[PDB]
Amino acid sequence: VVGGTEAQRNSWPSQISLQYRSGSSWAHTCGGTLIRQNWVMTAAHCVDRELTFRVVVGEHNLNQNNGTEQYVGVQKIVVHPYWNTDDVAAGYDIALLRLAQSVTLNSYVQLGVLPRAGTILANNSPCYITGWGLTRTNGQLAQTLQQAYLPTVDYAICSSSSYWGSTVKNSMVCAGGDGVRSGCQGDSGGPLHCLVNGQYAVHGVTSFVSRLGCNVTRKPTVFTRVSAYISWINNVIASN
Amino acid sequence: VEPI
Ligand SMILES: [Ca+2]
Repeated sequence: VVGGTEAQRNSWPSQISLQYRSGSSWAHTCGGTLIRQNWVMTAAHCVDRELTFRVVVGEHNLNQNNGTEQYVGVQKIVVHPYWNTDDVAAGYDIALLRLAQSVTLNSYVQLGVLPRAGTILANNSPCYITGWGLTRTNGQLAQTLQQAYLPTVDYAICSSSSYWGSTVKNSMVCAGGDGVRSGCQGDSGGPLHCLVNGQYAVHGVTSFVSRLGCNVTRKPTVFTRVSAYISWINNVIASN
Repeated sequence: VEPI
């Protein structure tokens, strides 16, 4: 997250870190949202590689013991069947991970609230992206979880010529684009939390930014629109 | 488009 602030430890308890095994260690690669005690929602592109993945819940600082983390392997990966790695702009950038064990809920570990199917947010709706992604374009991952306030940019504006044009689809949510704040590599798969009727819900799964840079004016961060996939999500969890 |  570029132009973020450090999140308080208990603000976003559904945020997870998706990590891959690298030598004798683990490396953060993406975020995700815990949606059941044994299921995580993340981006399909995060799990394109044939890697060993683990999920960490109750994480705050990737480089220090927080005394709250739970570590669990990924037992099964279900990518949306229409996802195509060669075409992020087509959409369908979503995947569900079934965890090898069910994690224990507490003030640091909670399920993310998903919007009802079909919900669209009004333009300029208040949302926060969270994650450990790069803090600058071509920078480095954050140590501590960051949040940035990124109001939505509705489909009409986002798909206009000055913004993303036809690269953005109505199955996506755009947010930010101010040139200062944005998601960045390593935030992919994580949540966009939006305040609606007094309660934050996870409306987006971070998907992409401009090839030009993370914080680019009129290139808001783009997220898979969660509310476009509610049936798909329920279907997978029920059959797995 | 850049996957992040
Ligand atoms: Ca830690």
